[PDB]
Amino acid sequence: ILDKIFYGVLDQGNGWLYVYETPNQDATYDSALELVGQLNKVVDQLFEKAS
Amino acid sequence: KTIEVTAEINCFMHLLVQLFLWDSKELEQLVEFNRKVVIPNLLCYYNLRSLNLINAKLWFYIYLSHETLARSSEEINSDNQNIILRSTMMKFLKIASLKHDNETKAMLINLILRDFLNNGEVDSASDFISKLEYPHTDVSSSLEARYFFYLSKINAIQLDYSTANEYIIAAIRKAPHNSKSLGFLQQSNKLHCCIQLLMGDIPELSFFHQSNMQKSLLPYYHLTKAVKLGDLKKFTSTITKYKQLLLKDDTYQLCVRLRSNVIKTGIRIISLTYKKISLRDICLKLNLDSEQTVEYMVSRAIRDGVIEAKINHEDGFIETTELLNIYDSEDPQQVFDERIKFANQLHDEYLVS
Amino acid sequence: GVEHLLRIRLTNQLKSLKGLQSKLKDVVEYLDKVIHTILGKLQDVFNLNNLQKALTVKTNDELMVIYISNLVRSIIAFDDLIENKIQNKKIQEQRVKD
Amino acid sequence: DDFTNELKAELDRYKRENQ
Amino acid sequence: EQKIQETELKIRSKTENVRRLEAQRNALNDKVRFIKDELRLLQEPGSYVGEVIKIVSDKKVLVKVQPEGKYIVDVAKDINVKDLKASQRVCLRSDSYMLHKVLENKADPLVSLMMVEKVPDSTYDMVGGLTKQIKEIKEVIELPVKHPELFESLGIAQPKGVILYGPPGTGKTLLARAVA
Amino acid sequence: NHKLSESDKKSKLISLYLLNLLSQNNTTKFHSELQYLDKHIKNLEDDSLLSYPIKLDRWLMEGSYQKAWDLLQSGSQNISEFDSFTDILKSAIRDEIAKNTELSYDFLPLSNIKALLFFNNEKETEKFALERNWPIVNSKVYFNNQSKEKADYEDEMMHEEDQKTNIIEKAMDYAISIEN
Amino acid sequence: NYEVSEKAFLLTQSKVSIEQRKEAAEFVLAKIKEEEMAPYYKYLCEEYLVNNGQSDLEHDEKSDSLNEWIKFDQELYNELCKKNESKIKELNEKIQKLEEDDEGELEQAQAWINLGEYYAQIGDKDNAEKTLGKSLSKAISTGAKIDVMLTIARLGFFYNDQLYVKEKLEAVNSMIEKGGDWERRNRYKTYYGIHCLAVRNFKEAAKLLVDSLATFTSIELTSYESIATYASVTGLFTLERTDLKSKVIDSPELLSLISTTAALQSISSLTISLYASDYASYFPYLLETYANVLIPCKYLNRHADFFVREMRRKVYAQLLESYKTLSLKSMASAFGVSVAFLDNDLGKFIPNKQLNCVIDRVNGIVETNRPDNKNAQYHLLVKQGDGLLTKLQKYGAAVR
Amino acid sequence: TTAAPLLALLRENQDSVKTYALESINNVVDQLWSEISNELPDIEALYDDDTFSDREMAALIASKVYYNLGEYESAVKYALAAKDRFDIDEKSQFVETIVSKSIEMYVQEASKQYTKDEQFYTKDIIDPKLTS
Amino acid sequence: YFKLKKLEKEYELLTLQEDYIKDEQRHLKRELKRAQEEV
Repeated sequence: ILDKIFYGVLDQGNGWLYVYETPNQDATYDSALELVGQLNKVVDQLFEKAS
Repeated sequence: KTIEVTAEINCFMHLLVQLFLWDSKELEQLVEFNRKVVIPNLLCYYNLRSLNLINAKLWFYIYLSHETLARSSEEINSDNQNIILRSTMMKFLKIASLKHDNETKAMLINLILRDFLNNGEVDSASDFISKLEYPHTDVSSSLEARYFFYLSKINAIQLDYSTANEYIIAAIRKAPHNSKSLGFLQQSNKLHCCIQLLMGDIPELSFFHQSNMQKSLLPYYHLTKAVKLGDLKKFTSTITKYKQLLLKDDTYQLCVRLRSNVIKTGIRIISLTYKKISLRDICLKLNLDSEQTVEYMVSRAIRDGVIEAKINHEDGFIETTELLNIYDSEDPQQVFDERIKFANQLHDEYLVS
Repeated sequence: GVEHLLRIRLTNQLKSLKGLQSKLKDVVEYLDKVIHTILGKLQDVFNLNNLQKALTVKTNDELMVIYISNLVRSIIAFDDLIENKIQNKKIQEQRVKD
Repeated sequence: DDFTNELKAELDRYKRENQ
Repeated sequence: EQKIQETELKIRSKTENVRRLEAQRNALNDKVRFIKDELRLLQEPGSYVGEVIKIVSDKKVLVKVQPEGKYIVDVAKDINVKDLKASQRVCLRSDSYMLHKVLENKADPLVSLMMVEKVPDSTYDMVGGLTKQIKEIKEVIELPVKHPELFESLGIAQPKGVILYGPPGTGKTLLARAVA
Repeated sequence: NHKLSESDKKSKLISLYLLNLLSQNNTTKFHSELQYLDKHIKNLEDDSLLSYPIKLDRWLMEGSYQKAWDLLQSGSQNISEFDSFTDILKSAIRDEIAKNTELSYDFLPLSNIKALLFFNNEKETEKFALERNWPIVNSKVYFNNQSKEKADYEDEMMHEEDQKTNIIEKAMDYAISIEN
Repeated sequence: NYEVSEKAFLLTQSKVSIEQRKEAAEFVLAKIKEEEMAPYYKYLCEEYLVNNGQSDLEHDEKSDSLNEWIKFDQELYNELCKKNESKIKELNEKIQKLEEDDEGELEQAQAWINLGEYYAQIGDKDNAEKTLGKSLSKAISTGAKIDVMLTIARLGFFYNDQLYVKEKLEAVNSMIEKGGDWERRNRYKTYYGIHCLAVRNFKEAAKLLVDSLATFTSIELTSYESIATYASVTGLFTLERTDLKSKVIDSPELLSLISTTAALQSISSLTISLYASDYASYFPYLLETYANVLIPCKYLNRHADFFVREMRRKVYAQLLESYKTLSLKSMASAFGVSVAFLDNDLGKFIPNKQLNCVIDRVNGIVETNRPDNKNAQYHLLVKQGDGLLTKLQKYGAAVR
Repeated sequence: TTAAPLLALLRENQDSVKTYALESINNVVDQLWSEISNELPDIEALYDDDTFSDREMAALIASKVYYNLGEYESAVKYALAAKDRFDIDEKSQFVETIVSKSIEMYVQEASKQYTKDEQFYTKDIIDPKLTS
Repeated sequence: YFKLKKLEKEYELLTLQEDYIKDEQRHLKRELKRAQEEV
């Protein structure tokens, strides 16, 4: 589970394996984060030149 | 003749100006004479178009001394002198037309607004602002910030944390150079920090560290920590220490206002995320804060919207919601509308220039 | 040559209501006549605003991501606009000097 | 702080001998 | 009297608007005209590329033109012939036979082969083992070129040639580039 | 500022005036009055009389209803002319306390609610539970936190349909900002 | 250069173990009065006055060392001066003759390199820099850059400067040529690790520092031991446990290193701990490591409880994901921590968005929710959009 | 700076009580106006009585306040009704400004009215007050 | 009042030019689109 090949969990409180897997969505935290980083740099460069 | 007359009128504005700050003969003594030049033989000469041939400085310097009270400490204890000045400036605001005299209209608003804020009603504010709203092309950046600052402080008293936030943030933009990055910046910054605390919580203290006077910053840090960590005991003891601060700033009112929030912040840190959270832990904490209102406080919190919960006192249990993975649909709707607005305004600024 | 001689949403929606209105007229006329294919069709349509309601709720969460995307896009464009103002600025300053 | 980690160390050590 | 002032005022609001709006109208108007100018422009038969053989004093330049034979042309009235020079690649009008522009001159490596290398990249820091050579090479080449005045003052002559003899390809060709 | 026509009944009128101002439920007026006083520090703290209304105002905000109620019942001033305000103030608190309770509890005993509202007669509690429109089962009050549609208006809330429509109009605002 | 700087740092940052301060003070004393370095000796003496462990003697009583001399002293001005006379006199005659003759363009640079030795050694910053920078302007060999690169380094450790050291580090690196060259890279790699651990992004540090191509020492740009311990330690803190079993116990360099020293408790004990997934083992080891390696270090002292808090979070976290309905009574008793510690620092973690732990503190039971959800991404996406947005209002404040 | 003693008396009844305040308030409207604006509904209430015939003096104070707010059409009307206290030869900042607006209003009305009629100023179609 | 009339003449010219410019920008823009297609 730590390697994350199949998403289950272990239930120590009763001694079962329980379905952790119903999935996430990718590529939307990631998409934004990239766009943001480039943009801040591009603004900074241009500002030095202007002034 | 035109040239000669203008030259005199300018000459007088310099002469009075030079004759204050660094060349006066005592500011209080001089007030009479300033009042004498304005009221006869000056407004009478102007054709209601002056913006630059009268200046904030004359009214600012005269009024500043009446509020200093250590180079004055009155000359009548009936309070005739200062009341009359407030009337005379209020009368001037009629005289600054609703189509002309636009920069001079705004300077009057700042002075009048201060005197009500120190000690008066601040719902007297309401008229001045409506009157102020007309096309302007001539009101300077310094005056704007001053406007914003008085306006925020009033709205803060009235309990609108949001309005005062937008205005206060706007204030510290534009004006600050090197002559407005001085004492004015310090007043503004105090209010800007406070406002964030009351509405919610204040950003990190890292930024503020290098952008302001350090002497101020240490007392502000002390005040913010107590609120954020949430302990009541911290907040009082801290409030006691920086009495002198809150008095200078004219923010003794904080003590009443911040208190409710502190007690709220102390429940909030505690993440009541499990299906039931036991009552005992929350009673245990509250006892130090509150000696008779342990049940009332947990109730108060739920009504406010701090936590969605159920209590039974029979079964002595709190059942609650997950205070972690909140922020879902329509939270983007609010962000999406607001962020587009911000974008349109900046595009507009590109077109103008 | 057709052009040589001669030199969205609101329309789409208006034309649709126009349709509904016409469908209604035909039905009122049929009702007068009565007191077949058409009926079968009307029932079917109905079965298949109401049924769509629940699904539009799912669409909104995906649309909200798209609006957040818009927000970013304006900022990228804004970057090119800003650049244009600087270039202009340099030229303007040089012009004054000479 | 430096102090905290120690206070905590000592608390842990006291539990541990009784663990 | 007041009425008169307000109107005076309305004038001041109006001009700023015309000015902002007027300037944009010029820019956009200019963009229509510009396209128009290009549309006309494009109906030329084009220019020939030619090579300057030599400038003369007569206001003519002898041009070996590449699509066609060789021509004597009369240069433009906008330049002299001492504003030109030989070995320039030029644009000559097919219509009016005037050197409308000069491009750049023919680059120094030419013929069957020959390589000229501006800014040599080699240095004594790029090859080592040259402690024996460094004092020797410095006097033979560097000291005459860099100080002519010394050689002259001494009355030592500048060497006519140097011969280098050694095991091949070790960094003989490389040393030459370094000193350069 | 004026010092020469001062009295001690002054202290009692201004405090009666703060409280009168409180029962009406205006925070801004309250604060405004405190500012008006000759100094912030001197007046608010020094006067015994002034202390009662500030303290009541802090706890009403805080959630500490029980301390504030208790303080008015036991009070010195209660005998005098805080007596007048006690009946208004009691109804205002009890109303707030009933709403906190409505939210917080799914169920609670009738005996408990009679004591929180600051009654000790069974019957009154049945009348108040009914006023508030709560079902009661035997030994217990049940709570319904009971919303309705509206509470005045302010669109972005639907005079005639669609937040999607509010998006289309605000889209015309940013789609006009593109084309031209 | 580095051992001097290192032991002055060690010396002042001492409050435990006698032989550490004693031995430190002796080496500093021996070297700093041989060397023309007055101004750091001064700084040392300023920084280490009214401290415990004093080896200063001018009024003190707080001394626990067996050496009674590390005070700023007047002997200094006889050892320093006869050396300073000799060096100024030699170098003056030398610069004058070389520059007159005009032999080569590479003797000239050797003549200005001699003033950058002189000048970093006395401790001038701006004189050392612009004397050497001449060589770079008269670039005709890549050597000129190597002297530029070495000098920023020496000065850097002495002052303990991040910012103009970063600036000069970047400017000289990026310049004309760039290259994979060994000791330009060794120096660039440690120094980037220093700064980014300082900013507290921490991942960026990790990307260059953990990775090393230097299996032997760089003497005065760092000791082999020193870099190596620092790479393993950042390794542990800021990288995953999937990363750890990949690279941070399975790189062949680490293997020759763990051979002879495992007192680093991070090339052995904590790495093993992390792999095995324990928390009965872990927390004891961390404290022992904090004292033995972080606090002697010049770089990892400044990151204190943050370093602690995130590592205890990472270990709790790898446990929290693996299990679900989880018995906090059982954990709190016997995975090597106290009960009171476990609750309050778990609760300290939770609001910051550092665990999706579903707690009830006193009912003894914890459950788990997924660590990412749509909400979590939306909240942080919103964070970055208003970050971006504010800077453009700033651009349009000064310009416009 | 308070109008409150004077403003308080308007809320009490007896014609004497109303008279005592009015005349105090009249002198200092221009000066004291911020406070006086909030008591505006009450001041209109004096005006709407016609058993209490110091209606015109209410009206005059009220006009000043209406100007400062920016309801010019409303001020002009009250200024007319004030009658023997609206004097145009006094020529203050008050008097000059509402006079301006008054000519403005007749002119506007006089456009519309000329197209309809050719005698209107001699008649009761438009305001005699305006005309006077 | 006679004065005012003098000021109206100058005002009236400005209003007429100002409105005319708006109409012009809009025609120019269409013509710009078509002509680019023509070149």
